[PDB]
Amino acid sequence: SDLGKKLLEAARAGQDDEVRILMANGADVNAEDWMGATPLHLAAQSGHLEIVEVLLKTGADVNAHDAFGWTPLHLAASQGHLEIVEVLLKAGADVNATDMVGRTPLHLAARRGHLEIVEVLLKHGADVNAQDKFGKTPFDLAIDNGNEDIAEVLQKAAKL
Ligand SMILES: [Cl-]
Repeated sequence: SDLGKKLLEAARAGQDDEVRILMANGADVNAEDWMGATPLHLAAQSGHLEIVEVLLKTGADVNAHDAFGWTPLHLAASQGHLEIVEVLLKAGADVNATDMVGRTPLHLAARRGHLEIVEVLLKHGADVNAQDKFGKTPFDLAIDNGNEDIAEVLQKAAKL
């Protein structure tokens, strides 16, 4: 609980050595804060790859959802952290997991303009036709945000 609180913020801040000490001293790797974020969520969101790999190696739940439904893959796709996206997928992250608004990681990558992430999620079986609670596909979010290259790629993937 107490070390868990410290682990969350050391993961967010990229404090590799502190993460390691906290885990060796028994910090709960799946500790949650007020919004259900776990250390893996915060490391994946803030782009700290080594810490993501350490947490995965010592039992972090790769498919944990926070209070908003976001999984660590949602957060890394949204924030554009490609290597972390790949490690999470390799650790078994659900490529088509959905959040509170029905969005998948591909929705968020398209909304945020992250073409490399879009291309990698597609090659790992992301659902181009998934519809969020607003009735929007990833293609719709690419158009809404003026991301024409992502939109063209998503079109080609839907066609074939
Ligand atoms: Cl684009």
